[PDB]
Amino acid sequence: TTTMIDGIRTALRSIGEGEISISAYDTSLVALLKRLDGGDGPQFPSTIDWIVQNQLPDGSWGDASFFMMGDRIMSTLACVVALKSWNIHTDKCERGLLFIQENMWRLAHEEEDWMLVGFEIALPSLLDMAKDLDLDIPYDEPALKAIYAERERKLAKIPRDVLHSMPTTLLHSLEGMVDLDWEKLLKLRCLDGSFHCSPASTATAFQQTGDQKCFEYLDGIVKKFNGGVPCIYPLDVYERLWAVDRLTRLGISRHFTSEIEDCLDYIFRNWTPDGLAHTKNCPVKDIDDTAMGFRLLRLYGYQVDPCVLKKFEKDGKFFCLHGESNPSSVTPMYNTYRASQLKFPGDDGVLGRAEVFCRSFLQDRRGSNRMKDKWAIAKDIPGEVEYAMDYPWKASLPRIETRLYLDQYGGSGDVWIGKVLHRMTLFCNDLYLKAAKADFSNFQKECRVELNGLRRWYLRSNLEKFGGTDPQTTLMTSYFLASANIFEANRAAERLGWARVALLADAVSSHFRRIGGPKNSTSNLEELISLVPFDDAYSGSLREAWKQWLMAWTAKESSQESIEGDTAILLVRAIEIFGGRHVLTGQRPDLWEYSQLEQLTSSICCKLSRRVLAQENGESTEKVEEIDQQVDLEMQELTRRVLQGCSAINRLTRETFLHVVKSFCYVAYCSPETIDSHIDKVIFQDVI
Amino acid sequence: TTTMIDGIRTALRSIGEGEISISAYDTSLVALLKRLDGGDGPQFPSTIDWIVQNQLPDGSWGDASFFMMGDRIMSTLACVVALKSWNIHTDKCERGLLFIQENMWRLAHEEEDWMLVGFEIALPSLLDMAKDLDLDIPYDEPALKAIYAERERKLAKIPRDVLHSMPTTLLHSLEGMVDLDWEKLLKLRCLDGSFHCSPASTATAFQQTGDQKCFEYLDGIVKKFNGGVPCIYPLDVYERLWAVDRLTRLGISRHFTSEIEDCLDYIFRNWTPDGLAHTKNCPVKDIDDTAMGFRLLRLYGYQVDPCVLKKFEKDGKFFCLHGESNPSSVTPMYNTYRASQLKFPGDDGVLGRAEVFCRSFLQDRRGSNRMKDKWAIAKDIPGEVEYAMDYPWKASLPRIETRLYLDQYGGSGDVWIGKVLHRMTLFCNDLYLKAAKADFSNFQKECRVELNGLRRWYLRSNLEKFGGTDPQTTLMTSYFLASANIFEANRAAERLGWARVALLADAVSSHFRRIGGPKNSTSNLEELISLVPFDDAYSGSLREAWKQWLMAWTAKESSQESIEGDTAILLVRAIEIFGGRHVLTGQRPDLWEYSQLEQLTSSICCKLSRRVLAQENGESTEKVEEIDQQVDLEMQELTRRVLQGCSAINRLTRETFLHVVKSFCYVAYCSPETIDSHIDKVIFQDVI
Repeated sequence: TTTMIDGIRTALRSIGEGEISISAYDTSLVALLKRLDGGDGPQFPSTIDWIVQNQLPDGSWGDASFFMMGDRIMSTLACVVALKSWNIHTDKCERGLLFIQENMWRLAHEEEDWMLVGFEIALPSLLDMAKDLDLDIPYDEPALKAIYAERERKLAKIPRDVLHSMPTTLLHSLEGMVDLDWEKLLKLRCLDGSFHCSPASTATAFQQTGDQKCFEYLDGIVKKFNGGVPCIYPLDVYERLWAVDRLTRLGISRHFTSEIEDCLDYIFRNWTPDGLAHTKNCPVKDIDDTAMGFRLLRLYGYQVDPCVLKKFEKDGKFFCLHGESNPSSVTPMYNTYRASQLKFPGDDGVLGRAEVFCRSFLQDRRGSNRMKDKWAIAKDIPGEVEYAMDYPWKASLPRIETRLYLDQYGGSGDVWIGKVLHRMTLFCNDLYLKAAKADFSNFQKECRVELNGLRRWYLRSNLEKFGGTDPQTTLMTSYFLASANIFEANRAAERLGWARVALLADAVSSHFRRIGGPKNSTSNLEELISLVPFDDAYSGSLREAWKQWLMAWTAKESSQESIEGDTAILLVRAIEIFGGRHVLTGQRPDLWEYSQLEQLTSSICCKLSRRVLAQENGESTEKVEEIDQQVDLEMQELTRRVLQGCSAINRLTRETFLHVVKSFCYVAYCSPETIDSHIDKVIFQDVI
Repeated sequence: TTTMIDGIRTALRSIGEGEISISAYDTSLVALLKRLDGGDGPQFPSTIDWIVQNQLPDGSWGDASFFMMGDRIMSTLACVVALKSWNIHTDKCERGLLFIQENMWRLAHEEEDWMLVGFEIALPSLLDMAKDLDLDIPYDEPALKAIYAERERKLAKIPRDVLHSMPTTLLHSLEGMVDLDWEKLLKLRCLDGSFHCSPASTATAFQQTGDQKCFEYLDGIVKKFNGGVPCIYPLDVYERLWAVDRLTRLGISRHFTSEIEDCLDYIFRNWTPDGLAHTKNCPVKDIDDTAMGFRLLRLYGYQVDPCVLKKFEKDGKFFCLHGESNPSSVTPMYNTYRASQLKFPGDDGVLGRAEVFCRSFLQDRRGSNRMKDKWAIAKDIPGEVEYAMDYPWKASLPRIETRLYLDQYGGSGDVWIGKVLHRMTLFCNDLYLKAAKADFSNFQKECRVELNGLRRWYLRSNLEKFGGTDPQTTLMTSYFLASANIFEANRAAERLGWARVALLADAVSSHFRRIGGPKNSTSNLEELISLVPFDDAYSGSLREAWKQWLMAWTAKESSQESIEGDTAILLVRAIEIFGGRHVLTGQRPDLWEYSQLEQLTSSICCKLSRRVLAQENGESTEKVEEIDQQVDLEMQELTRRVLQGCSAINRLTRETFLHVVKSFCYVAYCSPETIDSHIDKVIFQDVI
């Protein structure tokens, strides 16, 4: 119903600097800082109160929806050391210490990459702080020795001055780091004095330098939460992109266009010639957010250039980090290859290079269980990434994608890896499922009835007097092609018109093939168009377009012409007439653009038709590859012409062309045994 | 040009109580009244000044555009007696007296009915007042004895108490009357104390009774003229009707609709259940103004009832005066018979009785020179009244009437008879000629070019492959029928559409007759409609109506049906489509009215078609009279349905039906030898 939509809208108008689950680990360090003015106790007890409030039934601390030793142990350690250092509420320390001691051994049995960032860097400092309290603690553990060895390895791996000159990710986790400067390192924080926007690093920093820039930041965050802090703040750009991405993939973006373009122009104003980070001011930038923003901004008529990607290339390779070549995960390259589809022909080839590198890197590991990310856990990655690597941009239909994603969006059941298991709900909410699924279900139920309506219409016209193989399957497929490009209820007019004239042209093409052609013509077929229920105004235009199509049928005879582009042009003209829209006065650029679009469509149709023709003759595949490249070029070109926010022509008028061409390419790029499958899944196979 | 139109409009918004030429005769009597407060001189010298200003080159007084002894003599008499009674400016009396004396004899040679009202009644009192001055005056004249004898005759003809009880016209001219009461006669003046709204009677009355009601009236009129008074005042209703009558007959009423309906509702508010007079308050009412107002009010959607005419009927006769049966003139009965056309069937038969009585009274005297009125002189009455008695309401076309009237409207060259030769210019102006003629001329020049346009179109279509006798004359007549019902430039769309589909239907009817009928059908004629240049929206509706007409052609075969009403219904539908108008939601009354109109049209067409059919077979004329009555009844009925100001349907939508039916009746009620005549006169024969 609507209430979900309205709540989501109002919550979406209220985009703050961030919405993430409040962490406890960092709060514990916040408690460790005393009162500034030589006070008697800690700086802020609100954190303390928050801590006492949320003692687990097993005394632990952390998200209950999951169970992770490496994180529970650190949360418990930080809490117990904080409260007992300040020597208060010792009973809770006792309550948790039993679980601590009895769980001390489970750590040796963890997963491969489920290893928190600097996890082996804080834990040493953790037990160090502990040995001042020095309770009963089995410090004796080979796991401790292993992480110690890795500590020494990475310590021998890191420089001193490059570390003191070049701002790197290590500044995110510097508290477990020692043996440092405070002036050469002083300037390597963010615009707000935060080091990598992480509160723990800055808190430990202020512990050794009273720069008010850190105090004001922390005070603001603790004064905006009143007990509790996250592990990273803020995440404006991150959530901004990641919400609109869902709302596009969830097929509900039809309603929130205003707020959508609001966050869009925000990102645009904050766009850099160098890349993007989770926040506006973080100097170090990564590739994944950059690519995602690139894709989304292009997809809405914003002029950007992709040579910014020339920073994440590594001399014939690509690595998500700028300066670090570590084995990347699936998601960054996934979004990269995705954004690598909408290439405009006037752009540098870095996009193509990244595309081929990415597809190579992905297709191999696809067959195995390599879909495990190092920094997030979702419901089902493999299916999504597989379909993506399967159905290119030119063969993508919106409804089938949203249907597939309806079982691949996890909602709340996800977690995000950081220094602690955190989760965001602003865009990982679950009411999104209710809204989208209700919408899709009613949409299905509407398509179901209009289907039978069209069925009885088609039977009334006795069109099978010159039918095909069987009218049922083909009429189903035809109406499906229309329904898949337009799902809004208020356009069933254009929907049914499309389907009807499609069936018509099919019938007459069949009849013409069966008799040989227009030399064997006998009947007045320019009246056959009347079989469509006509309005008062929509009559004459259609008959004119129909006679035009017939004249084309005449002229295309005796030659080696194809007969497809004619049909596509007829289709777009008719869809427009049914949409009841005109063009304006027609300054020369306007009709120039129009004719350009039409010529592109006709050419593409002829080309891929001939390709299919050769495909059926067992032709040598190299020819198929040649023709595929050929259609690809003008495909890209047409897309660029449709996606220009500077166009003088209307928008819907543009996307119509896309609808038709995508329909044709799709139906020309799959066996029916998949088409019917998709058909039943989207129509008859019901949700909820 | 426009300036004439704007001046006429602004002058028309300024309708005063009256606009008539200022008389001098009555002013002379006004001068005769002394100062009220025992003053030293006359009451108002402004009249005197006015008099001295306008001494004629022959010393006389009166309109110079005409020369009438009976009036010049009285004006001169009144002036000389006034000025010399007050013994001032005697030289002017001498200057005029020579012409007076030398003209004293011409009076014996006047016209039959060119005899002013009470002319023989004031002249005796005139010479009576003179014999006090008693200058050289040949009182000896047999003409004086004749008018004296008639004085005595009428004095023996008039009663005393009926004259003292019943307000009659004699109260208009009572100054030459003596031997009277002043109380029984006191109440027989108008609402304003004026006796018959004439200033002379009231002035002589105040001379013998100082009723302020007369003083204020006269003061107002002399204070609103500052020297000079008319012979009758005011004339609000008179001019109100007589201006809009012209503006309707002059074919320019298209522009002044606001002010038109303003004066209309004025007359309506002042409408009585008893009749009308020249002014609002005159108790005695006459028939001519009543009938004229009746006609004009009905012609604009105002509900009135005609039993008010039962007052002017004289036991099987009609006489313009209520109570006096004197030999009437042409004009009153003329307007009466005119108003007697738009009879609604639900009305009493007094209209029909008056119609037959009037036509009988008129047709006889038509052949002679009986078109002389007793109270006005115009340019050419006979032609106008003849055409009126020739072309009934059902056979009246607006353009031919306005063209004929363009040579029958005299403009300023007219005079109006009263106690003195007076003239009004508010509605007898001459700039009306400039405006109307310029309009008509440009209209002609537009029709001339669109004619050649349609000619070349008709030739382009090769329609003569199944032509008629000769395309030229018939296509001319067809386009003429359209142009004669619509002359506004902005409707050439509907004009040309009408003409084109008329030619079409003619062609196909011819082809069908020539082959025998739809059994011998061979070609797809429901495509023949495409030969008309179609717009984007106006296409489908026309093809639908065309196929409807064809289906009618099919069904009407093998029967004794006619094939005309179908054509008329097709015509109105097509004219409407070209006009680009719809009906509203269609509450039941709406479509009820619609269907009613359509059924009426079809029936009338069939009936008069069959009548013409019998007419060509030398059928017995009584059958023709029977069928004529038959069409007449439903003709009246249809007219009543069109002329209801209470209709829920639009106006133009209504008058369209009238246009078509009037076209059909007209073309069915005249030899072509008159049609072509009218055609050349209206199109090629140019004005100015």
